[PDB]
This record gives sequence, structure tokens and C-alpha cells, in this order.
Amino acid sequence: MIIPVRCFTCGKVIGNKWDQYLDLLQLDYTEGDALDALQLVRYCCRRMLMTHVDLIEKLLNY
Amino acid sequence: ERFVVPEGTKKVSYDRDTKIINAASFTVEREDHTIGNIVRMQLHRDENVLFAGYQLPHPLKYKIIVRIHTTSQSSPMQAYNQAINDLDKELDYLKNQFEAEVA
Amino acid sequence: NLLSLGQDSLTAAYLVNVEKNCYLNRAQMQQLQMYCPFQLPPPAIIKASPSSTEPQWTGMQLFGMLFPPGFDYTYPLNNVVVSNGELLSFSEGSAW
Amino acid sequence: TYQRFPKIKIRELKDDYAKFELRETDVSMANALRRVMISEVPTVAIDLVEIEVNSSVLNDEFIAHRLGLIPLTSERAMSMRFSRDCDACDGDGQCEFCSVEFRLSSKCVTDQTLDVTSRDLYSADPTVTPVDFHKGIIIVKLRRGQELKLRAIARKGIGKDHAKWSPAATVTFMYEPDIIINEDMMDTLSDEEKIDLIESSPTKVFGMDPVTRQVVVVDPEAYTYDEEVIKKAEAMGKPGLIEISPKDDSFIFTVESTGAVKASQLVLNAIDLLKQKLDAVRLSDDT
Amino acid sequence: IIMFEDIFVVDKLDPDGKKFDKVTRVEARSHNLEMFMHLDVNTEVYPLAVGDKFTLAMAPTLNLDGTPDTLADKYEYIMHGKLYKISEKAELYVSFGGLLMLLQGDPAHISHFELDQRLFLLMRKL
Ligand SMILES: [Zn+2]
Ligand SMILES: [Zn+2]
Repeated sequence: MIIPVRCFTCGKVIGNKWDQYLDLLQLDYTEGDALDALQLVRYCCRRMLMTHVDLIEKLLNY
Repeated sequence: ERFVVPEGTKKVSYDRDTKIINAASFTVEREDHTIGNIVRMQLHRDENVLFAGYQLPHPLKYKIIVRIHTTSQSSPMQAYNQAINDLDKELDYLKNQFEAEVA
Repeated sequence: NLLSLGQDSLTAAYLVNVEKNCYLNRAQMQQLQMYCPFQLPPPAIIKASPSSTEPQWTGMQLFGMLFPPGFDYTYPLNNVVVSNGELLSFSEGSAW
Repeated sequence: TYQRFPKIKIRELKDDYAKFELRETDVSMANALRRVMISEVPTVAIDLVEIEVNSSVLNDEFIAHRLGLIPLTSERAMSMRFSRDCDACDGDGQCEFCSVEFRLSSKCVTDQTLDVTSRDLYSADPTVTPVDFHKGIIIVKLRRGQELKLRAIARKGIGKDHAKWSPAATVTFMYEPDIIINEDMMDTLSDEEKIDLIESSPTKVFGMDPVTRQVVVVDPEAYTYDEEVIKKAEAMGKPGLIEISPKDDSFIFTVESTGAVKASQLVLNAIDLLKQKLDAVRLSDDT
Repeated sequence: IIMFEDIFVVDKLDPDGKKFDKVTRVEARSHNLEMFMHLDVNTEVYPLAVGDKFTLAMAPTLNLDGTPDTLADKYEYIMHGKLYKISEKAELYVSFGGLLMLLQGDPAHISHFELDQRLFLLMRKL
């Protein structure tokens, strides 16, 4: 399961922000600061970017 | 499917109320709260209009019923058309203001 | 009777008959009158403040449009009196 | 008895973000404008997807669903006709008015994982190019091999159905409250109570002026209508210390687009569609 | 056109709360006539404090010289209701849309009130 697009509750495009979110998490950035750097002021988009689980990696490996 | 008006059915139908004089019900097909609420609010501005309201009894059946009661000075259809014209003029004025503000 | 009001109906009736401090203006009253079969009662509240126009309707008169004009009801326990289809008084209890 | 005269003042305007103030109008007009711009403004989006190679691990319907949600430039949405209305063609491939063809072909011939983004999506009409923000929206990730080739068609649609033709993104409006302070009961309050009253507000709506040693109203548009300061004042024993009421004839609009159309263009299209709806609703006189 | 007109002073409030957000029944005793009154007044919209003096009037119609069913400018707390119980020191029971009023006085003071009639309630706090 890849990162969902269009932020089901809000409708904002969040498909192209997963790589940036992972890159920010790679550095010394907390989840809140990383979400703020992506300009997500509504907590629905923050939930969508925070509650996603990367499952496609296991599908490709297995 | 729901967007298309049913074939052979007019959008607006006029039905006079026999019990109450100067009372009529307008059934608008394929309409939502957007038109009904603004029409109801515009009708209240008219002094001749006494009763103005709309209802959506069945969400599945996309219809809007508008009831207009007026004094002995104007017909309900006349008030309805006047409200529609006033709303159109307001929309034109708002569009002009927004176009001026953008530039 | 086999049929009762129901959860939401009972709660809404209790709220509209107990508060007595919230008034409905002409627009909201006429919007709610569409579902009610009977005609609109007099506002019974002409002026509430020296600078308040737009005479309002009380909550208990809204519930009064559910009774026929010939209907008469009296519930001594809750102090409920209905004369000519109009709810005259009510104190508390919601037992009726 | 006659029309209103709304006034519009734009505070901030951008390609996808617009914030303006609407005054001298009823709440119904603003609500109808919001509903029209969120559910009635048409855009172009992929609805029909035809695939030939689907060696990717993801299912075909999942790929089609995530392809249909990709935002596309919709500058021609108003001029384009509906597929059901288009009578020149039954609907197959590219059409001059309704259908726009999209071609996608991805083949991975390297050890590194290949990401099928939205950038490698080509269309016959350059005006319907998908909006570019970055790396683009990731569609499918492919290992070595695992080709993915598909043909897609995008058609004009309303945002009411499938909620994918909606350009708006949570368009809002507030009442723009006005703050009234008695300024006499504040003198009776002590310095400690003023700080507690300031801290009671969930957002920065009131400020403490050090020179005058009294509270002031700063940024009154961020009140959010939470009755926290009023409840705190009532608890402290001052019932009418702060009186806040919404303004019925003043509004502040916040319009955020998805990139399909400009926010100002979105507002203009919403106004035009509302005008067309009123014209259609208009009933001719009968004798 | 005014049937009963008198000056009243509030004695006590049954809720006696500033921010109760509830209808408060007021108790007022008449001056020069010795009449006791119960009235449900929304304190938040129309503030009344113990010890205040207000005038009270009751008229079948607000029009001048007939036309039953322009005194609006004079007063500020107009109400409309009906009298349903005249049983007694006679007393009156008038309900203004569910807001009960109990005017207890003397049999001679209140005698021109009929049963099941519509009457108004004019009140000004001086
Ligand atoms: Zn969101
Ligand atoms: Zn076509």
C-alpha cells in the first residue's frame, strides 16, 4: 500500500509528500516539525501523513 | 444519471393553494439547498411576501418545494421572479467587484 | 398506544418544551412550519428588548402546532394544559 | 425588496490560495457560493482506464482509482462539453471536445526500484497536462522487469459525483466577530486575574499591554468562537466583562485550490455557475 | 384602551442567578393597590434586579380606539397571551406562550377580564 493521495477527509494533494516526509524524518526532525515543514495546517492531512504504513516494500521483497 | 432532468418533466411546476389565497407551491426538480436557501432568504427582503420557505422531504427524490404567501399587492409568481432577478443582479455586482479587486 | 415518539423525537420535544429561553424568529419558524400540518400561531413575543425588533416565537408554541384545534389535554402531574390545541403550561417531568 | 450590494476586499491572492472578505451580504449567499465552488465547479479527470500490461504487484482497479485522483489542469473545463452531451462521438479515444487521451508506459531494466510518478504521463493535448508541483505523485513502484503500459481517457465532470472533479480544498468562511470590552470591570480586576483571563483563550485573541497595564484586542479574526474567555469571566464573577457576537453581514473567505484551476478563476466559475443555475430556475410568466 | 395599569417593585427572584441562562420568575408587589404578581421574564435579554421599579399595562389590543386582534413605542417588553383561569382576592392566570403569569389582587381591582380572551402585557422599567 503506497501513500494515499488526495487526503480523503480534506481533499488536498498529499501524494508527492511521502518522500519529503521520509527525508525529513531521516534528519533530526520530529514528526510535528516534519509535518509543519510540509505546510499541513489541518490535522486531517497530518493524520494521513502520520498514520500511513509502508507495505509496498514487503510486497516487492516477498 | 441524477444530474439529468427527467425526460418530459419540467423543472418548475406551479400549483396554486386553494385553502389560502395568494398562496402557491413551486416544485423545482433536480435542485438542492443552494438555490432554495438563497431564494428563501431573498424572498424575506420583499415586504409583500408573508410566508417564505423551502423543504427537501425526500433526499433520494431530488426535488425542492418552495411555498410563497404574499399580500394583496403582488402574485407569488411575481415575487418569485423579482427575487430571482434581484439575486442575478447581486451576482453580477459581486462578479464585477471581484474582477475589479483581482486587477 | 403501540407507537411512541422515539429517542430523538422524545429528546427534541423535551428540549423544546423545557428550555423556554430560546426564541425562534420568523424565518426559522416559517421554515419549520413546512413540516407541521397546522398554521402558525401568533408570536406571543412582540418585544423582548427596547431595541429588539423582529418579534419572535417561543419554543412551546412550536410544539403546539402538533395538536388539532379541537384537541384538549390535561396532565396534572407535569402541569400540562392544552386548550384549543395550544400548549398553555408545562413545568417538568416529561412523563406525558 | 430589492438586491443587495456585497463588497469584496482581497487580503491575499496566489495561484492556489486566495483570502478575501465579503461584506453586506447574508449567510445564505456565502454558503451557496461555498457549496457551488466545492461541488459544482467542473474539472477534467481520468475516469476510463484501459491497461494491457499489469505485471505490477498492485491490482488493476487500485491503479485505476489512484490514477483517477491525479489533479489535472482544467482551464478548458468550462468550454468542454459533457460526455453524455457530446453527440458527435459515442466516446472512444481522443475527442475534439470531451475526451482527452493519456498514454503511460514504464519498463524497469535496472536493479534499482523504478518509481512510476505522474511526470511520465503524456497526453495529445498539452493544455491537459497534469499539474506539476517536486517528484510528482507516485503511482506504482516497479522492481526489475514488471512492465506497466496503459491507456487512459479524461472527461469533464462535476465534483458532486465521485468527489474527484472537485477543485476546491476545504473552502471556508467565518463571520468576522467584533470584540466589545466594558473597560470598567477590567479596572476592578487584579493583575493576576488578567493573566489568567489571557491564558484562558485557546488562541491569541487578546493581548496584555505593558505600558497601559490593560488587556487589548489583537487579531480579532482568530477567535474561532470558543466560549472560553466568557466562561472564565463568568467563573471569576464578572458576567458582562467580555461580550463577543458574530457579525451577520461580514464574512472572510479562504479558498484553497488543488492546482486544477486558479482560486480567483475558481471563484469566477462558481459565480458564473450560480448565475446559470438561477437563469435555468427562472420561470416564465403564464397568463 | 389600557385595562390595568400600575407601578410594581420586584421583591425576589426564584432562580436569583445572573448567568443561569433560564427563565426567572419575578415576584412584584403593587403600590397603592397591594397586588402580588408572578411573571416569567428572560433576565438575560431583559435585565431585572431586586428593588427595581417598573410600570405594567394590559390592553386587549395595541391599536388606538378599536381594531382588536400604536403603544409599541411607549413600552419595551410587549407580550401576547390569553387568560385561561379566573378562579381565585381574585387572581388571574395568563400564559404568554407557555410563560405563566399570576396576578393576585382584589376582586374590585380586576373585574373587567373575560375568560379565554387575548390580552397583551406592556412593561417598562421607568
Ligand atoms: Zn487533511
Ligand atoms: Zn466527444
